[PDB]
Amino acid sequence: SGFRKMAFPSGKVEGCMVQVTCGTTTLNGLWLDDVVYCPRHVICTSEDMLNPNYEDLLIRKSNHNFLVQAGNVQLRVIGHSMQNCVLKLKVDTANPKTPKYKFVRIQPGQTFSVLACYNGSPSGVYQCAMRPNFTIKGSFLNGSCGSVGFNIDYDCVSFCYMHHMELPTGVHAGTDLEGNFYGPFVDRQTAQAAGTDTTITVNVLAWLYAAVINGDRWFLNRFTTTLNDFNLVAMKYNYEPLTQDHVDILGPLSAQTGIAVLDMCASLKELLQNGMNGRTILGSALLEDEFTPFDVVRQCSGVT
Amino acid sequence: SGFRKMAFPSGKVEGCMVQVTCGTTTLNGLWLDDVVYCPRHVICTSEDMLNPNYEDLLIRKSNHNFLVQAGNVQLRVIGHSMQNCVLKLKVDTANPKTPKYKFVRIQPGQTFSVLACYNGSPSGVYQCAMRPNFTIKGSFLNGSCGSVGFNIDYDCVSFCYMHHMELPTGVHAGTDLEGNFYGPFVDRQTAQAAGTDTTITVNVLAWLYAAVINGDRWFLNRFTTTLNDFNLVAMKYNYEPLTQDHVDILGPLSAQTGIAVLDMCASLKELLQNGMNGRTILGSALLEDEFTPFDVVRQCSGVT
Ligand SMILES: OC[C@H]1CN(Cc2ccccc2)CCO1
Ligand SMILES: OC[C@H]1CN(Cc2ccccc2)CCO1
Repeated sequence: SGFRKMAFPSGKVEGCMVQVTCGTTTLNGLWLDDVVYCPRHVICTSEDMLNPNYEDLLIRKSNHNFLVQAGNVQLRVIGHSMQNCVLKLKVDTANPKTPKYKFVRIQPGQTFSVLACYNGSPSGVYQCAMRPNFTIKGSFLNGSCGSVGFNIDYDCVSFCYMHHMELPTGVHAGTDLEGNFYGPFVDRQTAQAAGTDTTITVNVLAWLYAAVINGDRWFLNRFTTTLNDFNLVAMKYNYEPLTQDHVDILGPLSAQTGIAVLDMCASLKELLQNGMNGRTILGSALLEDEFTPFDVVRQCSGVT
Repeated sequence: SGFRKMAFPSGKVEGCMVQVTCGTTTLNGLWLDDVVYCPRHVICTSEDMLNPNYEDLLIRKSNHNFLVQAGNVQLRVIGHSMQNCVLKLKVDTANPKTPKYKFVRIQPGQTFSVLACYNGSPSGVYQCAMRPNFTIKGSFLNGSCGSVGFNIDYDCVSFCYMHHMELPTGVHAGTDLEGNFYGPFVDRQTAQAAGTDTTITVNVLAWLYAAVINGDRWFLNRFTTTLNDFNLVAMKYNYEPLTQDHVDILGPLSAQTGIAVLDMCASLKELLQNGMNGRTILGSALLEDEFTPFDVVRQCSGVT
């Protein structure tokens, strides 16, 4: 019993982290097979960052300008290319610790673990969600760029995120491993405002199921509702709309607890309208939205 | 910027986890050099667990009764001994992935990462505190016993916890790596009640400092207090007493933010007395006590 915000074991990703230096900028790279992936802004002076022309900046750069260090050994760069907002540095040595991996672009609401790194060295691991506004609420200091987000299915690391940017509001923006930003953000030091940070409704419902499973039941009410009625209340409270897709995904949690999804929706509705009245659920005073239904099933079933 | 509940990178500990089977009981072992450490209750039938005599149960056990598997390879057990509530199984092979390590007994309030394992396989990592009542609020299903708690100082893993028990209240109890329980708990399926789960005051103060550092300042008040006045309020709210030792440990956070410790104490006092009035601090609706001052400095400074 018990329910924790839990990251994937990070060992398989620790084995992939390298330091990338271009001139006076150092940040993190991901070393998979004989390619090192890093944010293209590695080539920028924080002066360049105001209005960078990356193609023009790149002309000035050779393989030998990219310094790649894995532990305290230097990798030989034998090629470099730009793909969207990432550089791929071809190195002469395949990473001997390359795990099975995929690059996936996740959807808003999906959770992943971040291995926070400085100078190619891991400092910590935490669990995130891609916010509905395509930001993440990370913990990232200068030098943390190229830190990656990932899921693990058994022995396969799915890389979903690379850290690029802190917005003036101190929330975070980055790319998939093809170098495409999540949301409308660009790798430029300019005014970039995030949209509404709404709550991931399907994730809240999953975590209410996790609470019931773990004995926290005080909030279960006598009511039910409809998707349309619930969605009216959701919108009023900056909750994302619940679809029949979300209801389907919650099916297994509904099955295990015998609480119909629409009943749990009506319980959520009363919590929104009545508040927590100073009570907690799974040791939280607010409704947690950084567990997916898959996450709740995984942790409640003990998947390795 | 940003502040996350962050575990240590778990790779160094993933490399230490093995499966231990005695008869029909399987749980986790820690393989360091040529010794595998596991909970002694591995030798119990859940029938034995009601009133086990471990010394008498152990007489019935030989080296060959302990089945140790690291990946899908079996280790040869060439010796076994009981030390307090753990078994040490001597194996014929030194773990080639043994990191530099120490066994430390932590104090209540100290934080550590848990690598949750089933069948010797890692499922997740999360950050804990040893509660003032010597319990932890973990996430542990059947098969998770022998999962360990640890801190990392650069390249040295300090093992502080091994999981043994869930109390009837669904909180967790375990040992240091010498097999000595934290708190008054025993490895027996009997009524064992925890004491008061009080808040770790020094940790709350550290996390209020982390909030200020990260731009959350709405709660900073115009007041100060004394250790004695603050402690009167602390006791009333099931907060642990603050000592001059705690004030000293917060010195660096006081220095960086220019907020005297006793001023931050008076801010905490008003939050206890007035509540959060529906506001959040670092995205929490309650006062977080699972970051130490050391943790706040580490994460706010980017230690690897
Ligand atoms: O009123 C309805 C809710 C959901 N929101 C949709 C939304 C979708 C994507 C990203 C941000 C926001 C708007 C604001 O509040
Ligand atoms: O009234 C004072 C506070 C602190 N408590 C001390 C305490 C110390 C250790 C373990 C549990 C509890 C008692 C209860 O509330």
